[PDB]
Amino acid sequence: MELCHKTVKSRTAYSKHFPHKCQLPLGHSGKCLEFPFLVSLSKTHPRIAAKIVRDATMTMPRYVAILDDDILLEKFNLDMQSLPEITRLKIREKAADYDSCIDVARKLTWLAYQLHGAPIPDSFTKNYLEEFFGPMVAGSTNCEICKLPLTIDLFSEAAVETAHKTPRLHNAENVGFAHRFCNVAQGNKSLDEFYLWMEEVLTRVKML
Amino acid sequence: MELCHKTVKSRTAYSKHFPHKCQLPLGHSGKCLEFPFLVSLSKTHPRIAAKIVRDATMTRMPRYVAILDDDILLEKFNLSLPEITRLKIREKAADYDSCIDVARKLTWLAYQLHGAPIPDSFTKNYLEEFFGPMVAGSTNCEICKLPLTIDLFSAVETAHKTPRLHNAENVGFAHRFCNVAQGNKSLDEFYLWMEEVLTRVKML
Repeated sequence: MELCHKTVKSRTAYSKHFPHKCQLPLGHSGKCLEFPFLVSLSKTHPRIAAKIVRDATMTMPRYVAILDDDILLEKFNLDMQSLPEITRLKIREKAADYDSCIDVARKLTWLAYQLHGAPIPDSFTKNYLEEFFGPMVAGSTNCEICKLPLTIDLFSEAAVETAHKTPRLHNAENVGFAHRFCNVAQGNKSLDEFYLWMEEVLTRVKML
Repeated sequence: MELCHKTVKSRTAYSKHFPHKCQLPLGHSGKCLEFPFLVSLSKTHPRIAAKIVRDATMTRMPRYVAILDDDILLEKFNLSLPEITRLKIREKAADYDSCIDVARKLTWLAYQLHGAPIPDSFTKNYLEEFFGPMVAGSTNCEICKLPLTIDLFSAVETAHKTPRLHNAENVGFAHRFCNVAQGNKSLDEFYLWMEEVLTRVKML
């Protein structure tokens, strides 16, 4: 589909200098929204919707953490040169453009409706997300590391976190959900490196 | 062997109520010392020596202090706080003797690291008495099972094979990655977890 992309009215700091964008279809029979695919979820599970937005959008916003020092200082009043080297480094480590952050939000909502125990999504949400990522398959959502089926009750606050299959890549394809344990075990390795690692370790331990 | 164990002079908070003990062999000449097996290392690798002492004795508060109850903590040590700091301090509590044991084991491991300096005869003979012959480059990640190098100590962490067990048999070194990965699982549970993970991914 083609998206609205019209500027969404906001009282956000970012909104004073940059636009939040309409994510409704270009056609669009109402008021223009940033997170339409989350409306039902916000109605049924407020903290899950909010956690999806936060993990998709925040570190300050990831699409602010990508802006250069001059723009931070002048338009947001952030003197990066004041902060110690390490916090500048970590801030940059979390950077992602605006569209990517929204993409991630969409992916995570799509995964969430396929959790065991998930609410049933309305037809708009279902069709909109399915258009992006394919048919929803009930109960298919697993830990990206564990490969264990996740239940929505886990998201209750955590025990579940947002995962990046390959380190430092913030887009729809690369994200999912993971047990806290599995997510911290993976650390700075990609999935394939992590599995390869486990394989070598076990080989070694089975020797002697 | 038989150990000195006479009180060692300290300006420490613990020492006003409990002793620091000589760990030289009983009837030693010279002054009595708590960490004799570490003086040589402290000369060339003070950071490593310091890490060994911290990991063996500390939790902020010593492990052998944290094995004492709140009443003695307010009375003897004059210490009332959040719960996830309190029981978290309780978690890693161990007897003073076990702590020193851990320090011995860690030093014995350190002298067997690739690139390790060579121990002096006192240190070598003393530690080998407790743990057996040092063999060069034998020190491996407790988890990875790969050989460790001394330059990793600029990372490496002290590992516990079984959680909640601070003794010589149970401790070793581990790459930072391997050690955080293990989290709160024993070694066997961690390997078993890996096997389940690989089994599931090979099916997909």
